[PDB]
Amino acid sequence: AKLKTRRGAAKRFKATANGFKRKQAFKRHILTKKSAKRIRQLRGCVMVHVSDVASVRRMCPYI
Amino acid sequence: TLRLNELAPAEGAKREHRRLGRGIGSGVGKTGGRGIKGQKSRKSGGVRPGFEGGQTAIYRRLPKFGFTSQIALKTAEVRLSELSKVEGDIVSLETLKAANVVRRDQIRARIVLSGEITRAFTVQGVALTKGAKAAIEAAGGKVE
Amino acid sequence: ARVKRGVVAHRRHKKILARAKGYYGARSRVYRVAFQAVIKAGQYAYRDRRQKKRQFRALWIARINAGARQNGLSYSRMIDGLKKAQVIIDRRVLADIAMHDAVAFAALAEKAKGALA
Amino acid sequence: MNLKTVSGSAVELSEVAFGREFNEALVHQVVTAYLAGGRQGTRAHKSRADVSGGGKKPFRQKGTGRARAGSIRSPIWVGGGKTFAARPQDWSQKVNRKMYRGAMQCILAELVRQDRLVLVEEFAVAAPKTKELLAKLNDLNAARALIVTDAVDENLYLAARNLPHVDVVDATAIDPVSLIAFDKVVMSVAAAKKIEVELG
RNA sequence: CUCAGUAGCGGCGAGCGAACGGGGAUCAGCCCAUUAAGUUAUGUGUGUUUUAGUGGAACGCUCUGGGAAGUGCGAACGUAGAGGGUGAUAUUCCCGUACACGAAAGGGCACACAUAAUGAUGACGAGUAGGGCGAGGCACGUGAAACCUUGUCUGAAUAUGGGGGGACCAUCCUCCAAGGCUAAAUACUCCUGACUGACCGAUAGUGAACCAGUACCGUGAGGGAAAGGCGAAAAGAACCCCUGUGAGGGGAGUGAAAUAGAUCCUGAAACCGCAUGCAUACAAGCAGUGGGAGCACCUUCGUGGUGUGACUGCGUACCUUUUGUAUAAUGGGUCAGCGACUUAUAUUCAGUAGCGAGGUUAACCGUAUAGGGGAGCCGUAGAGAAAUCGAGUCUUAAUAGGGCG
RNA sequence: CCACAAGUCGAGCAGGUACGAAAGUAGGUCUUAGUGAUCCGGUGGUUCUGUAUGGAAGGGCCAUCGCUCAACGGAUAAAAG
Repeated sequence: AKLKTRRGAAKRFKATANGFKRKQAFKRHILTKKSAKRIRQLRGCVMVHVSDVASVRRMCPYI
Repeated sequence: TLRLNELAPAEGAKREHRRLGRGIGSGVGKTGGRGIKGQKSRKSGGVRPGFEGGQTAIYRRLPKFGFTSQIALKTAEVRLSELSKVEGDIVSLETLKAANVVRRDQIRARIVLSGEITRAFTVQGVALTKGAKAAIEAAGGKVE
Repeated sequence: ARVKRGVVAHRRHKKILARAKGYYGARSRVYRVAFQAVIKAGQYAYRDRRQKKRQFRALWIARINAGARQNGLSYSRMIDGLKKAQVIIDRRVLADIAMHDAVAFAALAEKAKGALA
Repeated sequence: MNLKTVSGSAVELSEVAFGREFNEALVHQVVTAYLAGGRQGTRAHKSRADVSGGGKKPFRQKGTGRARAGSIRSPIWVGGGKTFAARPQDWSQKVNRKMYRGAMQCILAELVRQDRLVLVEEFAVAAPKTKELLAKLNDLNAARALIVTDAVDENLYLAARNLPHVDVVDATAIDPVSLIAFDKVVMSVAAAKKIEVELG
């Protein structure tokens, strides 16, 4: 049978030229107590760590 | 020479497959490379990919983001150097589909500056970047 | 392609049993017991190829000691005297001469004690 | 190249079809693919599920002093199922079009430079007679041979049917194993031209 | 076959999973009361096929041998050198094979006519479409949930009309429900004929090669075995002797062979006897190993070979599981036979071969491993959630800075 | 600093401010505890998308709200002998 994508991982990751990009955690709620620096530095996308790239490749084989 | 018993494959083309559990001298006897006991030594022993022993996984402790656009599935991208496969001088969506650089179900295309062209082309109804238009005009074509 | 094992298996077992010739009881009749016996024999042979050299050197030293004490020296003093006199005849030949030629051994002892003096 | 028929007539053949260098690995791959594609692959065995009976546990799990068992058709037991039962298989491989054509070109060039290909202007038989065909091959000194012609005349086919080590094929039916197995290949000029157009 | 494991669904978990479009196989439409295409029976005609069969080529000598088809020397047929048998291995010994002929009588199929009958209670579709409540189906779990079915309660308009285009409204596009019939391309094998196998060869292959769903077990449903081989030909041992007119054997005879003599080809191992050579009744233990006298036979007379081994140094089996086992921790009475990393699909990496900024076809067609088939897939460009731009793009008031390229 | 997910310090640049005559100081409090991922929903904004088309519903992005999930990397919305 064809390999099946893990759709949760597909919804959480996207592919770049040499890796995968992802969003950052701790920005959904409980935001008042956090300082402005954390608020603005937890915004945007970062890269998937090389320790997790292999697992991401196993879970999402077509992206 | 040239007989059914005088033909050979190239060196390194074929290898013997590995056979487990066939004695001490083979080096993979007894356990067959699986180690001693535990879940991974059993039949069908590996755990599901993405399982990390119980803690919240990498794809579940991170948030979802984005939405999928439907028009992106029908937008097609064409390299400038692929215009060489076009037969004739007119470059259009139908002609690119006939030349097999665009899938038949796409409804529009864009030309990017990637390679080089030599012939003079006429473009009708295909989007061009600023570099690609300059390249086309330098080669000797016109737009629309 | 179905493969039968009889001929090759019989050949292997027969070779082991042939190497087990002469042993007592089931050790020369029963394949399992015979197979265990052959490996142990190989291990013993490997160890005894080293033990043999020590045993024969001990025998030579004992015979040289007897000859030296017949000629009025001890083994250690005779060896030291020969080393000082620069004779490089080894213990195997020395023991052979001690066994089979008393006069020559007496001459060697005279040389050794002359060098010791 | 120029080639010379048995009568000394000169024929022109391009380097593409009859002049390539010999690539032994390519030829071996194509020949092995043909031999594997010739297989039938019809067989089967019975696993522990397919063998008759065996549904009930032979005896209770504990207390009897025997080794525990679940069925009398276990692959450990005599009469039980086979551990990994076979099924019918397909043994055909894929061969690239260009790789196949290149292998045929190499085979033809090797035959030419080994002097096993004999070019003849015309090869026809008057009547379906094995003796007549045998004499015609003997005069050419091609007793063991594969005969390639532009078209397969019924008289020639009937004459060749009973001859050992002699077979006749059309120009568009040559195969690499046949080109190699026979001692010589006797080819007509028209067939050579068609194989030239096909480039092996 | 692709699109595509994409769009989506989902304690947004595990998992489930389309369609549009494109490429093929096959192609076909006809009617609602005077009523069609089509289908089914019956008879006739024509064609084919089938149920027995007939003819069917060509070899001698010599050597070995129980026996020739085998050695050596020469010859013949071939639209027949497929296969089987004959005392060992046959195109020319037999049955056959290629090929050419053949049917009183019966059967199948095809096409065409005649008669039936069906299609065909049905004439443009009302308790219907739609709606409220509860469920089910759709890739779609109540969700923004369209569309289909209906258990319960209701309920239109009827061509200036009505359904759909994924909540809903308007505009456009498209179709006409509440009446019917219809071949091919598709699915399967209790069975029949022919042919085939890098399928098995008596613990294998069907449970069953043999008087097998039998013996046997069970109240019953049900469960379920073991067991093939004399010899080319019985020529299967007349007759004599021991013995109980027994069993069994010894002669004679047959046979190439009887240690091929009846549960009879070959006849391994565990296990059990008889015979010869050496050692062994004052000596303590995984039974061997390194030395080593004597004896017996052979002998090229030896610094040789075979068998045995007085005396002596060292030396607590194997497997598994463990920090660690002689362990008094596990497993094995012994032998022989069987017994465990496979197969299909998808994907990634490494070798190797072809082509190379290109590479490659899938289904399918094809008297078919060829040749056609370019739909599709991978590579050739990124950035961004996206619209959008594009060797750049995103963020920003910023051309600053910074992130991915 | 660190397996990951996270955490900590920061000169300097642009805009708008406050206090000083000025050079200047200020991106919370001497510092190290006062905390909770993802999913699902709510509220404000938006030059994003919008299943024929124009809207809309729904979704996205930015900001923010609802945990003694305290067995505090949190198996279910929901569980004793």
